[PDB]
Formats: sequence, C-alpha cells, structure tokens
Amino acid sequence: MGKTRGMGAGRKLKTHRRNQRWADKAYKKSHLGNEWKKPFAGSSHAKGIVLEKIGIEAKQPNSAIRKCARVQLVKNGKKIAAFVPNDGCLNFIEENDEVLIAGFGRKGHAVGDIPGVRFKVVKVSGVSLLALFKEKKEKPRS
Amino acid sequence: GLGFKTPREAIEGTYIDKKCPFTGTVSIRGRIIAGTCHSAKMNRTIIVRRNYLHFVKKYQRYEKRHSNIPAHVSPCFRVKEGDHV
Amino acid sequence: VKGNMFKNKRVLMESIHKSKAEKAREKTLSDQFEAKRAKSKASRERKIARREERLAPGPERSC
Amino acid sequence: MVRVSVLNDALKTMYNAEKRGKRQVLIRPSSKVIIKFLIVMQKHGYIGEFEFVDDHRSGKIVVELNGRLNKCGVISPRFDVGVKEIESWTARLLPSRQFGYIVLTTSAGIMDHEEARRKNVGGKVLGFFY
Amino acid sequence: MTKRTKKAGIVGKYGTRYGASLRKQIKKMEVSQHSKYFCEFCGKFAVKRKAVGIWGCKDCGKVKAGGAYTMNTASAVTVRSTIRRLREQTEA
RNA sequence: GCCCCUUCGGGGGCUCCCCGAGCACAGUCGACUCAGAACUGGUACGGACAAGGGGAAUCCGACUGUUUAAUUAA
RNA sequence: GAGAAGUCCAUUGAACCUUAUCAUUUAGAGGAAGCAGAAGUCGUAACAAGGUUUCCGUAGGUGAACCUGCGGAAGGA
RNA sequence: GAACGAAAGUUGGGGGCUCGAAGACGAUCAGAUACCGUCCUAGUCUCAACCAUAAACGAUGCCGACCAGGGAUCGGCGGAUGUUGCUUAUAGGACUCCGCCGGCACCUUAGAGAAAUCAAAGUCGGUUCCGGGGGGAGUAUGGUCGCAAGGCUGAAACUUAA
RNA sequence: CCAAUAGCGUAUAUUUAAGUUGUUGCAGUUAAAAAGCUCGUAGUUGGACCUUGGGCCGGGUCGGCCGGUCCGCCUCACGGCGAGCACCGACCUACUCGACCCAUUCCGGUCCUAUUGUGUUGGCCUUCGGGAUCGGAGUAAUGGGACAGUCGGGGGCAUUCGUAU
RNA sequence: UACCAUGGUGGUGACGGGUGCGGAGAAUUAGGGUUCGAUUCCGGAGAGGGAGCCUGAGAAACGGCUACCACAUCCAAGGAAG
RNA sequence: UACCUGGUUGAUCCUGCCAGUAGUCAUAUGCUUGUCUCAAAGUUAAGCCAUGCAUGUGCAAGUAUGAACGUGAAACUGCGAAUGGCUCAUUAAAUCAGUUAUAGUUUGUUUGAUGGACUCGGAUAACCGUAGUAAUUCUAGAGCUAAUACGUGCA
RNA sequence: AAAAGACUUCA
Repeated sequence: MGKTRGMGAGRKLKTHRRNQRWADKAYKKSHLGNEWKKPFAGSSHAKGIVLEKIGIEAKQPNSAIRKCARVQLVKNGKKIAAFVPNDGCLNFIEENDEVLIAGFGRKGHAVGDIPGVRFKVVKVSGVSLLALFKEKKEKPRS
Repeated sequence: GLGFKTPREAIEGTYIDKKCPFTGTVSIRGRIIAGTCHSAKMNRTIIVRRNYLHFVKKYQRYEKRHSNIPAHVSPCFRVKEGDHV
Repeated sequence: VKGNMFKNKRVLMESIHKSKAEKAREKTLSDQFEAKRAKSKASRERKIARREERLAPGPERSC
Repeated sequence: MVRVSVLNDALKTMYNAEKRGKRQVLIRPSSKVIIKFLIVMQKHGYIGEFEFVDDHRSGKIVVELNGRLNKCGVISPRFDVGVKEIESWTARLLPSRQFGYIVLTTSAGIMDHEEARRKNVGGKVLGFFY
Repeated sequence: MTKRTKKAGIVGKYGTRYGASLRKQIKKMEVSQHSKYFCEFCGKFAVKRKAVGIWGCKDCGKVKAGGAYTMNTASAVTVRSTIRRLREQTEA
C-alpha cells in the first residue's frame, strides 16, 4: 500500500519486517516440547483445576527422558502403574490448565479402563472385555 | 577475447593520490519480484582494469569479461562515453 | 598522513601515485569533456551562422 | 504523482451529480484515456479548450446518460502508469465479464483490453470502466 | 565514540577508583571550560582558562573575569541586563 | 651524417632543466632495530643471572594517604 | 651405467600439551518477588461527580491500595 | 543523520515575595503518613548548562486532487456605495456593503463509518513510520545516549477463554 | 441412534479457514496501531508540448531430462500399478520490429593511404573516397525563489506601569 | 612466492552469528502465496576424526597405503589387526 | 467445490483470538482387517561392529604353461577395482541452478583420424626346497623358467 | 455545596 508494487530499488524493506513481527512459533518447536516422549515417572499426586469450576483429577507427575518434570493428566477411568514404568505421552494442549502442559496417552504400560465395552480404543481394555490387563501386569515384573 | 558486458558507473578509483591501473564500477540491476510485483534493485560493484588510463569516477563504461590479471579483477573497461568535438 | 593510513617509506608512494593516475585520468577525461564543450560550441556556432545564412536567401528568392 | 485518479473520480462523481459535463487539466495519456472513453461510447465527447500558448490546458468532457441511469455505472482506478501492477497479453484477470472494458496503456498506446489482447500486447491497466 | 563507551572527559582521572553522583557533575564542569569559546571582542575560537574565574583569548589577548568553571552563565547575564534597563528608564 | 627514390641521367626525407596528460633502479656516505626463512645441535635457547605462582568464597575500611621515634600499620 | 639401508637443509605440513577467550548442553555461589489456585489477612484506593472528578509526565515521599506538589488534558464536573 | 522540544528533576552562581512537595504539627478517625487547617525547604524565578519526555491532543502522520451548503471572525485584496468622521485639495480606521484568497472553528449535508460521529475521519492516489488477543511488558538482557533521574532500543518462559 | 466402514480416530508435524504478515487480501479518531513536530538522502513516485535513442513489450527459435501432475487408450479377470500416445510449463538465452509511458552539408588547400598496367621486380607522378590538420561559403545552439504590501500575544534585548501580597 | 602500491567492501545489509545439502521437485489452496527441499533423478561432499602420498588416463580413494589420535580385536600375549 | 460455526454478553454490533471443522506427510497410538495387487521401507548415532559376500577376462590383448586331462588352469604384464552403491554430517557457497567463456585447457581406452613380417638376447612367478619373529599374520636364503610388460640397433 | 469503611465460592 505504502509503495505498492513500482521498481527503482524498493520491494525488499517490508519483506524483512514481516518475519520479524511473526506471531505463531519460529524455528519448529522445543522449549519443551513435542514428539512422542516416554517419561518414566514416580510421583503420583493430585492437582487442582482451571479457574472455571473444581474437581480434583488424579494425576501422576513424570520426569521425561528428555530431561523435564511436569504434571501429566491420565485419561480413562481407573489406572495402575508401577515400578517405573514407561508411560508414553502425547503432549496435547488444553489451551490451558495450570502446570498441565501434557497428558499421557495410552501407551504400553499406560493401561485402559475397567473391563468395558460401551466402547474399547479410547478407554480401553482387552479381548472382548479384558484379557489385556492381565497380561500387561506380568510384563514389568519379569 | 572477451566476454559479455555490464554497464556501470565509476564509484571511486582515487583512493588515494595515485592508485594502480583500475577503477571500481557500481552496476545496478533489478528484477521484478514474484508476489509483491514491485521490482527489487540489488547493486554489485566490480573492479575494472585501466591499462588505457584516463578513466575518472562518475563515468559510465562498459565492462567486458576478460582474463583475470589477479583474482577478483575479472573485468576490463571495454569502452566509456561522451560527446563532440 | 596525520591519519597514519600508511606506515612506512614505500607504502606512502603507491597511494600517491595511484591518485596521480586517478586524478590525472580524471584530468584527461576532463580535457576530453572541455574539448567536447568547445567542439559542441563550434558545431552550434556553425548552425547559428547558417541559420542566418538560410534567412538571407529567403529575401533573395522573393525578388 | 499523476493526475489519473482525479479524472476518473471526477467522472463518476459527475455522473452521480447528474452534471452535464466535467472539466479539468489534461495530457496525451489523459486525453488518451478520455478518447478511449469516447470510443467505447462512455461519454458523448470531450474537448480540450484553450490548447495553444496559454500556460495550461483544460478538457471539457461531456458525460453520457442524462435522465434515468447514468452510462458509467462504475469506474475505478486500479493502479496507474510508470509502473507496477502489470499484466501480460494472456494474464488478464478482470471484472464485468466483457460487459465493461479495461483501459490499458499497452505497449502500443492506450487502447482497450480487447484491442491489446488482439494487438498481442500487455501493458499497464488504468482502470475498469464498466 | 572513539574507544569510549559511557563517557569520560575527565573520568580516567578517577579511574575505576573514586565513584558515581559526583562523576555526573565533574566531567561536565571541567569540560565546559575546556570547550574552546569565541572571544566576545574578536570572535575567534581562542578563549581558554588562566585561573579560577579567569579567562583569556589567545588571539587578541583580552582577559576576562567570569565564572569559576565557565566563561559565562546565567547570573552575570541577568545582572548586566537589569543594570542596562535601569539606566534606560532613568535616561527617559 | 644516415635512410632513402631513380627509367642511372640525377634527387627526395629527417637540444637541456622543470611542468600537464595516456600505457623497478643507479651512485656517494650506511646504521641500530622489527619481522621472516633454512640447516642443525643441546637435556635445557629468558640456557647464566634476575625474573608474577594462579583461582574462588567471606569480613572490614570506599580509595592514594597517616599512626604508637625503641613489642600495635590494623 | 643403475642405485638399497640410509643422514641432513628447505617446504606442505598430523596429534598431546601452551594460550587466552567465545559458543552449546548443564549444574550453580547468593540473592530479587513477575504471574498464578482458592482456601487468607490488611485497608476500601479505582467502580456512580467513588463520597477529595479521573488520568498523566515528573520528582518527592508513604504499610499499601497510594498520596500530594507542578503543569497539562477532557477519554471530566 | 541532524535541530528545536512544556513541566518536573538535575547542577554552579545571583535573587528569594506571595506560593510551596517533603517535613513539623492540630483536627478527623478505628487508623491519616489523607482530604481540611496552620507552618515550612528545594522549587516557582533569572543567567550558564543538561534531559528528551507529557492526555507534545485536533486522542485525527505528512504530501496532493475532487466531492454540499449556511451564519461571521481576522488579515489583506477587487471594490460598490455614501455617510460618520476626521481631517478639510482630501482620504482612509471603521462604518452600508457584495465578492476573492489563506486559516479558523462552529453550524452543519447527502456516500462512508461499528455506531458515537466526519463533512473530512469521504471518494480510491502518493509516502513514511508503525501495529499485532490480553496480561506477563514498554518488562528482562545486552548495546547506545545521559552527571544522575531515566530514555530510546526491546523478548521468552508462562498464564488465561478472555 | 448414526457418521464412515477393512478402515477409523487420536497426537505430532504442516497448510487452509484465519483478509490473523493482507501482492491479490487489513488496520492506525474512540479497537494493537499516526512517529511531538520539523530540516534533510540514499530509497518509492512525477505537470504540459515537440522530437531522437531504446533498458520496460509481440513474434521467435534454443533449452525447460525422465519420473510426477492433467487427457485419454489399452495390459495383467477389474482396478490402482504399469505400458504406449497426446497436451500443457513458468522463466531464461539469439534475432528483428516497436515507442505511448517510466550544429550540419559542400567545395578546395595541407598531411596519409593507392592492388592496379607490369614474365619479373625496384624507383616515380596526378586526380577521387576514408583517415588527419584545415580555410571559406549555405545552415543551430531558448512548489521554491523576487519586488510592493499587512497582521500578530513570532523570538531576543532594553525601557516602563500598577492592583494585590 | 619476491618487489612496489596501501588498499578493496558495506544504510541496495559487506564482515559476522544462528539455522529441530542445492536444484529437478513434493504437499496445499479457486487463484495467491505459504510450506517443503529429503530418501528417488541431477550436481557436490565424505566414509571413525584430520592432513599427506604412491599407483593409475582419471582417486586426493568405504572394499589401498602412510600414520597421529579415538574405539572394538588377535595373541604360542613378540608382534599383527580393522 | 473453496463457502464456516461454537465461546467475551442481560442481550446486541464491531474489533479479535482461542477452539471445532477440511486436506496432507518419510510418522506414532494402535483396536480392528475375508480379499485380489502394487508400493514406502532406521530429519534418532557422520554412534559402534561379529558372520557371508559386494570385480573379473587366454575359441584372434600378450610370449609361455608346474600341476590337471590340442582342451582347461595358477602367477607376471595389459583393461578394471575411481564406475557403481548409500548417507546429508558438513552445508547460504560461483555450493548448485540457468546462460556463457575456455586457442586460458585436459580426453588415455573407443568410435574416428595421422605415422609406421631382418637377425636377437636379457630375469622372473607359479613349481620347488627349507625358514624367521613364528600357532602367527606376513616374506625371504633359495633351485627352475616364459615375456606385443624391457632394452636395442632403424628412412 | 456532602461524617461514614466492609459485605465468602459456584450457580
């Protein structure tokens, strides 16, 4: 608009500016973080919820292989997790809830819900009802 | 033998008192930029050789590509300009 | 020299002689310009003369 | 800059005005636009009064329509000359659907888009007279 | 500047040793004297300091009383102006 | 004086010093010292001798300065 | 006439240690309270001309929200 | 790049009345360091020299063209017109009285604007700067300027469904 | 109940939407946003009219591998695969035309060049063009600032007056 | 590499820093751009890290050496060995 | 086709962003796959590596031939092992692209051009006979032997 | 031209 489109020595100036102003996110991402990350955790705790209403979800803190410790939410009803184990984390965004930057999605040692149907691959079990959980527990022990 | 030409103007040549046979030629070019369609100009200056002598600054000349007598002096002052009589 | 751009006895000389060549080459391009003005004057001064030359026939052709 | 916009604005404003005609100062390129306007029957005619010695010129351009509706339903500048926003013989992006015309100072001269298209010339669009 | 960041004038005279409130003033108040000044008589950029409150122009040689640090100042100016105004009202 | 042209008869042609502008060196008098190279030795090359050991945390007094002349220099 | 092991000068010109410093991953001397949860105390500032009209640059200074001096503004009577 | 740039602050020196932060106190009151009252210093001010910022506002960058009128305000200008009123051959200062040119502002339009409104903030052209959801933040850190105050320059982690 | 259905969602990455980096495709009066304002450049742009060149344009002809993409044909039962054919490609390089817009000619002096017609080859002389020095005749060259006037509370300096305190 | 000259470059971004191969192309999206640049085609580069050399028309060589370092290996543990 | 709809609110319109929705990757969670058929196939460590193996030819390249039976075959010489493969670490660069320059230069072999059947000798591996650091890897004291690889005379 | 302050969370 200023110039719009001319010649004699002049396009370049507001090419520079646009990059510089840039909102979104530069240089892909990692100041924590992304990608499938398997943090082995030993903190089971409970944390509060966002300004709108209350609850008390049960959470488990996990320390990541890529060196970070944060609180992650667990989805599905019920759960157990043991010696360590390795529970794999999606790192999805709420757009926010306090200190809860990620959640650990179902993955290996991260179990799924009390023998059901309803459904079974959100909130999740085993063959027909259960069958998977029985086997799952065995793995870490031996 | 040469060599294609670029037009340019004599930026300097006198640093200082005497300089050895050669001049600096600023050349200007532009291209129409895809997208905004405003042309961008981008200079370049090249060190032209002056065995002929008589080449003063603010002088439009023609550069032709030539054998390098050093390195980054690639070009030669193929011709100059002026008028009558 | 007070700027101390040059350090030594040889090393002064080449910059002065480069400049003698640039400013002199400026001076041959300048004499070439100065000659060119005098020549364009000469050409002009011929045109103006033969403007006045072409004027004098017009009365002649008439009578 | 260039006049160009003033001439254009003056015309459409005039139409709304239902003014008989309008006047302003002019060139060959802004006579040129005017002529194209006449050629494609946008305006009745145009004149350039006092055109020989005085310090300026002017141009009495007569508007066409009078009555009911006005001939120039819409005229807008887009980008003037010297220039860039530039089109190619073929690149011709546009309005109307051939109902209108786009004055384009081509290479060849200032002609209408159709001629330039034929003319096998691109150039720089002046405006889209509708 | 040249090879100076903050700025200086005097400040090397302190060094690293010495300290800040006082350093804001003392560049300013020795250096404002140091500023070549044009002589009131001649106009050449001669005026330099003989002693405290003593100023002298090198070219014409005219030596003048003035402020300690500075060639002049507001106070002297005001006093001269008032006197002149008073003489002009009396003359009336 | 040299080139020169000729049908052999006889002819034709042509400074020093200092300056403006185009395309290293030589001769007198000849020295301290900064760098650079090559071989090669020694155990070691500032070979002697002289000649800073360095770093961090804390306390005090801002600093240079002064003080128990003859047990205190902080 | 060819010329082995070979030894020296000169050159391109490896790797450990000599720098001195910058960068990255880190931890971290000691320290300041920026945002936040709801489940806290203090006052009641701003919010209606908010009970002293608001806001503002500027310095001072106050438990603090802040106050006020000076000048400016109407997003103010 | 460079210049100027309120006030308040800062610094030397002169003057220092009214005023007047802070501070000293009385009332209020639960507390007042508060409004409200008295007192009071730098300051207010002058000459020298810094700062570079204000709600620096017309909350409207700056350049140019066009597109509605209406009441008169100042300057000049073209006057028209006589009279006050001077002076007095006479004329303007103004005055009855219209027009132009520049600014002003209101009153005030119709297509725009989110509407409020604007008649420029219009109808679309030139040009620079500059913007980025709020808060974190006009902040951190480094560089630059300043005696200092501070200013210009200028992020993220994170937090929130605004 | 149902969307889709040998697949589906979930996360990460990326793009559209998001005219939310706006060239097409937006704001800066109250929404993020007009620089306090000027003096000035490098840098975007340019009132009228005539004429010359021609960097910005048409035709071009080169290259623009294959694969992929698009059309359509068959081939493995079908299909996708794959085969074979066709059609499009910015842009960039030659060439030529094209322009709206961003002093000279002649004639002679003076100097050079001069295969020639010659078995052959050397020397020599005059005239005309190009090249060089020329002489004469016909014929060109063209918003700012200035002067008179006016206001003002424009700035700086001097004078001078008073209420009030 | 000697000698002489002291330069050449950058407000049209030189010199420098960071970057979770370059082109042919891929994905989008009506177009514009954005994005992506890669395994394949093409060119370049390096073979644990780095320099040098012989050989051969052509190598500065993954399937050659030299050999410092890094790291596994063989051992009748002297030396070889990748 | 692309186009949108939820959330600031008592309710509204505008600014504006979060989020759903749409497509897509060299990817993962994966529950779940009767099927024909083709295809991707370690931007993590340019970390570190055991095991087999990734280069061969004498019925006109070359004289000779122990051992095997004119036919095959181990070494030497010629052609080759540098092509190819794979990975983007390095990497913003005349690095690469596209256009030119190159008499400023290379091209062996080949396709193509230009030049051109007297007499000859020389030692050598395989094969051998034993061996040293020696289990060694490795090669030599060493008998024997063949050269369009070598050295020559030269119109 | 005003003495005077408070008033838990989600709905």
